[PDB]
Amino acid sequence: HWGYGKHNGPEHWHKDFPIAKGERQSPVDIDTHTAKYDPSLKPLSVSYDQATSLRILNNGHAFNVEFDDSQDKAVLKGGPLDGTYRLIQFHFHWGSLDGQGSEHTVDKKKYAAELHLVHWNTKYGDFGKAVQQPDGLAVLGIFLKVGSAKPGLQKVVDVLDSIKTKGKSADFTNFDPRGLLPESLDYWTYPGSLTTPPLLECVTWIVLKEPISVSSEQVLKFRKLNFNGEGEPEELMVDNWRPAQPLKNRQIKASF
Ligand SMILES: N[C@@H](Cc1ccccc1)C(=O)NCCOCCOCCNC(=O)c1ccc(S(N)(=O)=O)cc1
Ligand SMILES: [Hg+2]
Ligand SMILES: [Zn+2]
Repeated sequence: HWGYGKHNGPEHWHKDFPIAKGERQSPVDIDTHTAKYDPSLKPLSVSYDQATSLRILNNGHAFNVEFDDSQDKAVLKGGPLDGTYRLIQFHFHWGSLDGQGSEHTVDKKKYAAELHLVHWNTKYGDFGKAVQQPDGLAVLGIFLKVGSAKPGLQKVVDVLDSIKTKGKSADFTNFDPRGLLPESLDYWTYPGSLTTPPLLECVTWIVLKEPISVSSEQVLKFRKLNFNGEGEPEELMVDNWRPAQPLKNRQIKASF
């Protein structure tokens, strides 16, 4: 099926997922000179104090940290959003090299990784129904650059040994996501999609201006993961990102 290889790679998604060439994909290049300062845009409201992490899973394209979204425990509001969005999972996109990995680019500049915190609009009742709405999901995008280690990310890094192959999961409780946030909540927002099939166009993207720094040895551990399941040929989990798509008249608004 779909992957990042030269045969099932992004250039091919359109064949099974026609929406691949739609009007509101995901990711895009953020042209900061053409982005519109919108003063009407409110400050983002992140309440992750009550977050309930459960587990970490290698799903064959990335590793996901799942959160209990049975109640308004970890939410997102404000910004360009109306209503409350619940956090369900976070995952990353990284590269083979430090000079690539992020999905979204800023003035053509690519970061070494990209953190996506996924939220769904509670008014729709479940994740499943939210993916059928144009205002269904809200993803908080965070760039990672190589520098100094991120204390808050180490617990994740250390468990990676346990879920090296596809389909493996490990208990992952009491993980506090507040540790992955930059200092500033300045952002860019635009109407987009999911960056992996089924590439559904129900995402409001919120890309933070300020990048978090992680160390070289932190990113290195991401790179030791496998796309494959146990007892199969080893294919290192690298370059699990989608190239920038055409903006097509959409406008990118800045909160700053
Ligand atoms: N019920 C079917 C259709 C149907 C109906 C009747 C009979 C057969 C089929 C249906 O519509 N299923 C829709 C499923 O929608 C779920 C979307 O996929 C789930 C996993 N993908 C994600 O959750 C996901 C989340 C975030 C990102 S990202 N990268 O942009 O941050 C990328 C992906
Ligand atoms: Hg949708
Ligand atoms: Zn993602």
